[PDB]
Amino acid sequence: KFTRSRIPEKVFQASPEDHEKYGGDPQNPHKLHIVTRIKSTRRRPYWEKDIIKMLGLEKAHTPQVHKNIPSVNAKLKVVKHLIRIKPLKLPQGLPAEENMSNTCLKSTGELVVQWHLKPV
Amino acid sequence: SKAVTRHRRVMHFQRQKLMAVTEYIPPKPAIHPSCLPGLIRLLRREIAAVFQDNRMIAVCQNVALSAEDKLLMRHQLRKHKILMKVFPNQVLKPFLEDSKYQNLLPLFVGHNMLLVSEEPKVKEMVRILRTVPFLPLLGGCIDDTILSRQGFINYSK
Amino acid sequence: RGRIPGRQWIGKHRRPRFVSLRAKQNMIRRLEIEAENHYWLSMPYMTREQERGHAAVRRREAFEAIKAAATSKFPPHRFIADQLDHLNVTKKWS
Amino acid sequence: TPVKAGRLVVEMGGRCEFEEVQGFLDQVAHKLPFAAKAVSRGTLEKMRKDQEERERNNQNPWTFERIATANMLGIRKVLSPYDLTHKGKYWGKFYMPKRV
Amino acid sequence: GGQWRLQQGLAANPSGYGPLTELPDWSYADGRPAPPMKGQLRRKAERETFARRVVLLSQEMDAGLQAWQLRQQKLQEEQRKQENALKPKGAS
RNA sequence: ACCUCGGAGCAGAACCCAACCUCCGAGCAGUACAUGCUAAGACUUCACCAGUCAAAGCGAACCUCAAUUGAUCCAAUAACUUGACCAACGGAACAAGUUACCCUAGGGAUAACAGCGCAAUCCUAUUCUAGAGUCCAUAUCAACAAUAGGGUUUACGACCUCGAUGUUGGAUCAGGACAUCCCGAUGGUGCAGCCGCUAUUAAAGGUUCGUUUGUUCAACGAUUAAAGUCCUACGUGAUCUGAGUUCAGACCGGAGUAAUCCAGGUCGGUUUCUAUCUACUUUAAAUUCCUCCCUGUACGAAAGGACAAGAGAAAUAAGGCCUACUUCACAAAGCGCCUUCCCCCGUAAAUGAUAUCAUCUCAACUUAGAUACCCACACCCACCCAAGAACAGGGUU
RNA sequence: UCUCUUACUUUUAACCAGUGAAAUUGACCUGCCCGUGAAGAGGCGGGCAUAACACAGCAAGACGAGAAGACCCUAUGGAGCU
RNA sequence: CCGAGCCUGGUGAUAGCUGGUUGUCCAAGAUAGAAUCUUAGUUCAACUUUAAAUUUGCCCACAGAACCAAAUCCCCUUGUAAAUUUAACUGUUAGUCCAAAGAGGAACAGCUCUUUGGACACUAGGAAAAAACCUUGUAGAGAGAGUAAAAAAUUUAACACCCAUAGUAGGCCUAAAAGCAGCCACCAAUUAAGAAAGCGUUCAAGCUCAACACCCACUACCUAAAAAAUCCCAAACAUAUA
RNA sequence: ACCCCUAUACCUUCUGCAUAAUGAAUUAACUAGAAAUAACUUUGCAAGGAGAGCCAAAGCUAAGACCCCCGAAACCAGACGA
Ligand SMILES: C[NH+](C)c1cc(NC(=O)CNC(C)(C)C)c(O)c2c1C[C@H]1C[C@H]3[C@H]([NH+](C)C)C(O)=C(C(N)=O)C(=O)[C@@]3(O)C(O)=C1C2=O
Ligand SMILES: [Mg+2]
Ligand SMILES: [Mg+2]
Ligand SMILES: [Mg+2]
Ligand SMILES: [Mg+2]
Ligand SMILES: [Mg+2]
Ligand SMILES: [Mg+2]
Ligand SMILES: [Mg+2]
Ligand SMILES: [Mg+2]
Ligand SMILES: [Mg+2]
Ligand SMILES: [Mg+2]
Ligand SMILES: [Mg+2]
Ligand SMILES: [Mg+2]
Ligand SMILES: [Mg+2]
Ligand SMILES: [Mg+2]
Ligand SMILES: [Mg+2]
Ligand SMILES: [Mg+2]
Ligand SMILES: [Mg+2]
Ligand SMILES: [Mg+2]
Ligand SMILES: [Mg+2]
Ligand SMILES: [Mg+2]
Ligand SMILES: [Mg+2]
Ligand SMILES: [Mg+2]
Ligand SMILES: [Mg+2]
Ligand SMILES: [Mg+2]
Ligand SMILES: [Mg+2]
Ligand SMILES: [Mg+2]
Ligand SMILES: [Mg+2]
Ligand SMILES: [Mg+2]
Ligand SMILES: [Mg+2]
Ligand SMILES: [Mg+2]
Ligand SMILES: [Mg+2]
Ligand SMILES: [Mg+2]
Ligand SMILES: [Mg+2]
Ligand SMILES: [Mg+2]
Ligand SMILES: [Mg+2]
Ligand SMILES: [Mg+2]
Ligand SMILES: [Mg+2]
Ligand SMILES: [Mg+2]
Ligand SMILES: [Mg+2]
Ligand SMILES: [Mg+2]
Ligand SMILES: [Mg+2]
Ligand SMILES: [Mg+2]
Ligand SMILES: [Mg+2]
Ligand SMILES: [Mg+2]
Ligand SMILES: [Mg+2]
Ligand SMILES: [Mg+2]
Ligand SMILES: [Mg+2]
Ligand SMILES: [Mg+2]
Ligand SMILES: [Mg+2]
Ligand SMILES: [Mg+2]
Ligand SMILES: [Mg+2]
Ligand SMILES: [Mg+2]
Repeated sequence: KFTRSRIPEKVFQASPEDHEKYGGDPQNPHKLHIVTRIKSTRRRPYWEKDIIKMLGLEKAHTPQVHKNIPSVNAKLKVVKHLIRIKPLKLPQGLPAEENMSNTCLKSTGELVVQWHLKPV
Repeated sequence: SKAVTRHRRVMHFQRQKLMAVTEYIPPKPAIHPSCLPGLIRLLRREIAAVFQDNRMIAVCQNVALSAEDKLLMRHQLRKHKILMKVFPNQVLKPFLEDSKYQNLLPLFVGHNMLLVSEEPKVKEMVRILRTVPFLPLLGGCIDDTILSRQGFINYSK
Repeated sequence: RGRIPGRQWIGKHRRPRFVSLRAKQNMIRRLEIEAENHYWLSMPYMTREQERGHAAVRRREAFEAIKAAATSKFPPHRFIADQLDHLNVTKKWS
Repeated sequence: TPVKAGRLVVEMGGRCEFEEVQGFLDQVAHKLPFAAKAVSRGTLEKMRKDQEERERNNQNPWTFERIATANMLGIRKVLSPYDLTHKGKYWGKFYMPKRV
Repeated sequence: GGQWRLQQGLAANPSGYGPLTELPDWSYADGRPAPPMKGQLRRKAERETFARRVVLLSQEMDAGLQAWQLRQQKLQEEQRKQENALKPKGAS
């Protein structure tokens, strides 16, 4: 019979070769996740539809920021087949109140605080 | 249908795609390693015996000779006391090559036969040979001198 | 000449389907995406004990706002200007 | 009598070798209702270490076991719970020896 | 050419976040800037909303971490305050 | 056969969970006589009804069991209480058969025909080599078993159709497959010859007439070169038949109290359609037997007894035509006469490499290995015609 | 009757003139093969075919027309009979 | 149109059954079950709709749930925004395929019966047409763009050469069992041959295989079908940088 | 205008209809949702409301807003018919 899936804990135990392939640093983890929906909830269980609504990923290809906390990661682990998780990177730091109107997320996953629309 | 059928059941297409994607891929060598790069001691004692004893050694090509004929020829040479030693070439040739009567080397190809004896009773050997025309008396070497067939005949009369 | 018995893709005897290359390249692509998801969910910033209560005020206050709306339902005000304005459906020039 | 894949049906021994027994044992195996092969101790060990060598030598990043146990792409929606332990080598009563 | 554009960081759709979609379409011929376009106004509002969520989740987590710290130091304070109030006598 | 209640599995771990699913039981018994009274909080058989547990308190003392059951009204009784195998067990207070003499409303939600799915049954092929075949698995036949197909039967299912998809045989006209009955070509033989058996290839052509049965089939008579197996809505009833079968009448035996019935027999019993659309309505290469000769030759101990090559003589089919017969009579016909022309592939050999022999070769290679019809075209009013439904066509010197 | 059917006459028929119905009809610009599909296709897929339009003939199909199946099942629908 | 005439009336008989049911536009919305002369219906529940009131509802973590597998229950965080209750009702209560766990049947069915979950009775793209498989869902205009699913691959069977005398017709056993019907032993001579592995003899006799020699060297790919009925079925193509 | 590309009439019925399931030639006219108990909304007045009767521990008075059409075989009464 078709049920929910308990994913073994080993899958989320990462290897050093995994680190060099996807450069991320085990010490100093990244804080915020850019999650985008890249597959449908049709032809899928109702509980996976409920999690996509809870995570706010009802529209496909629209990026959402979430916390890299153990509770959110548990939900993203029931919908990991219908999404893409990238780390949110911050080159020039966190936006300020004088800078909140000139931000852009970019496909690299990098919230830049100064968008100018001018060649470098 | 039930999970266990008498026939191979048709899978779901996603399971088919899963099987195709998870097929086994063998390791491929880069430069193809195909393209990349006993009784002989006893027999050595016996050849050392036929060469460090009997003074007369005679090589004859081992012609087919049906059993009765092989046996009869042997009893006659036994009378004049001559031994019919049939020893393999793959042990015999390199021994000749390093034990110095190496001029018998281009002679021991094909089927061969050693007629040896301390007594050089070559005349009786000859009488026999000529009774059987299809036998050569290839050659040999008496008193450590390499001789041809005609030399054997000369040192016979 | 070749008819599949019954309906083609259901039943005991189906029309056989085979996997092309692009079908496999599509499945392989979705597999690499899911593996990168497995890694970025392998380094939790916080621990459960460290996040035990860090959002309680925001969540409680949001539910208090929802209660505020669902409690503040009531019929709208009525106006004598709205009632007396209907008299203008007979406003002639002269 | 129910027989599963990997069970010895008959065993023979004595002052004989595998060729001698292998002739009529392959005959009987062929007439058996499932797939069956005449095997020796050495050939059984060689088959098992060949399967282990193939599993270790596989150059495909994607295995049935990995995808199934991780529910990669939501594939448990087309799989069976017994496939988590069968690992794609068994499909009903049929064993597939070429799967790793 | 979506994968190539992603490899250069320039979105995947050329109608996404670049100058070709975000610069003004026109201006008055004398040179006055045109009023802002409606889609660009909606995009800037949504980008503000995203950035404001980035600041909040960071500062909610960055506040929860220090709260956990300031709780464990109090627990270790009430574990290190172990002075025996009266003095041992008896078989000593 | 079952219909209510309980335990176990299916239903492995909170609950729940179906089948004319697999098993086992119940329709009580025993004790007590506070088996009194009362009252928080709960459970609950997926609703309701009904069912279950219970602290504290008053009063005393100092229930086992799994199911072991039955509502309302009404009846009985002074009262407390007590009444259904109401077992179709949520129970109508009390009502059976039969209908082909039948009727109505519906149903392809559901059977009979046909189609479709399926292949248990049925049929075929291969693999395996026990066994039979004097000996010898493999000339021939073949067990236990395995692998595949086929879709002719009997079934199973209930998916189209019950505001109709008419039926068994037969007639007529047949289209197709080949798993070949005959005619062709070939390989094996437990092939001397004549006959056979068996396998490969072949679907151009052909595949009889009768007695009985309604009959498919079957038996029998006489033939034949042979008297194929199937599919086609068990091909084909707006082409036919109606013996059977399938309404109303009747008889025999049987069943039933009878009405009436029998998956038994028997006699009788209305077969409509003026064609709108689709499609179709003249596409010249024939097969087979027999006789003589080869020849009493080959072959064979004999008895028996060929194949080629050659000549004729028919039969059928296709096309045509009246000279004479015959039906007849300016003509149409057959019972009469005339004509009728290619191959066909399974294999068997030579040379010769891979693999310096050999080897027919998914090696390069060599050999066995159509013509004829038709064909010009505003003389046309009209007349004639061997031309013709009309129209067209031929002739009119 | 049939082997085995042929000939002629009359009716019908066809053409001309007069008169002039009926069932039927969602709309049709209404082809063949294989496949598909509510499981048997003019209309769907792949192929093929294909200027237009009368008259005569035919009955393979339009699950052809007719008759809200006579058979079977159902209905807390009828009726006759015992 | 007599299994019971016809006409009028009661009569607008009754019909859990078929058929029918008339302007525009938006929105929410798919069915666990129990009773029932009931299963072609109804009533209650559930689900669905509207309006009100209030506070939590879903997802979830340690701890926790019995003796004789996948999972669930419970559940704070957290991510979210729903839930319960009150009032008022209708309609649905004749279900199909796919994946999975089972059951019945033939480990038959487009078969039947449950359960968990899809999808369909809603849109669009794909899988030839196409319900139920895959991609994808919230609607308009555009002669812009990036994508999603998405196109079947396979072709098989050559295998040596050369040689062979003999203790004995080992014994027993037998009519005879001579390497070879069966039994016991399995030595032994030659450079090198089993008291013989297969074949063949009534038994004999025979010819192969294992052994000599010989020599380049055992060359050694370890695999395997075919059938039906109107007419095969896209046309084609091995070689220009994913 | 055609040619090119795309596109399986409608209604009913159903698990599911291009269906070869139902109905329909077409035009014009005719031809099918009736009301209570409550609830809700909006006025009036308010411990009372209503033009006797009745309700009332915020009610009472008034209004608005919701419940189809055709069809049997039958049964009975009285006449009319040999
Ligand atoms: C055609 N015939 C053989 C027939 C057959 C059946 N049915 C069967 O026998 C069963 N057939 C099945 C099983 C359904 C395939 C039949 O059922 C009938 C009939 C005949 C009819 C005659 C009817 C007729 N009317 C309607 C024109 C008539 O004039 C009379 C009459 N007596 O006046 C009838 O009897 C008649 O109505 C009638 O009863 C018939 C059938 O019942
Ligand atoms: Mg089909
Ligand atoms: Mg087998
Ligand atoms: Mg309850
Ligand atoms: Mg107590
Ligand atoms: Mg009952
Ligand atoms: Mg009951
Ligand atoms: Mg009768
Ligand atoms: Mg049906
Ligand atoms: Mg049938
Ligand atoms: Mg035998
Ligand atoms: Mg069946
Ligand atoms: Mg059914
Ligand atoms: Mg019918
Ligand atoms: Mg009809
Ligand atoms: Mg054939
Ligand atoms: Mg028929
Ligand atoms: Mg017909
Ligand atoms: Mg007729
Ligand atoms: Mg009748
Ligand atoms: Mg009569
Ligand atoms: Mg037509
Ligand atoms: Mg002749
Ligand atoms: Mg040669
Ligand atoms: Mg006229
Ligand atoms: Mg009609
Ligand atoms: Mg369709
Ligand atoms: Mg068709
Ligand atoms: Mg049609
Ligand atoms: Mg016509
Ligand atoms: Mg009809
Ligand atoms: Mg009817
Ligand atoms: Mg009727
Ligand atoms: Mg009823
Ligand atoms: Mg009744
Ligand atoms: Mg009645
Ligand atoms: Mg009358
Ligand atoms: Mg009525
Ligand atoms: Mg909606
Ligand atoms: Mg009852
Ligand atoms: Mg009932
Ligand atoms: Mg009913
Ligand atoms: Mg959208
Ligand atoms: Mg309508
Ligand atoms: Mg139906
Ligand atoms: Mg149909
Ligand atoms: Mg229709
Ligand atoms: Mg239909
Ligand atoms: Mg009909
Ligand atoms: Mg109907
Ligand atoms: Mg009108
Ligand atoms: Mg009555
Ligand atoms: Mg009278």
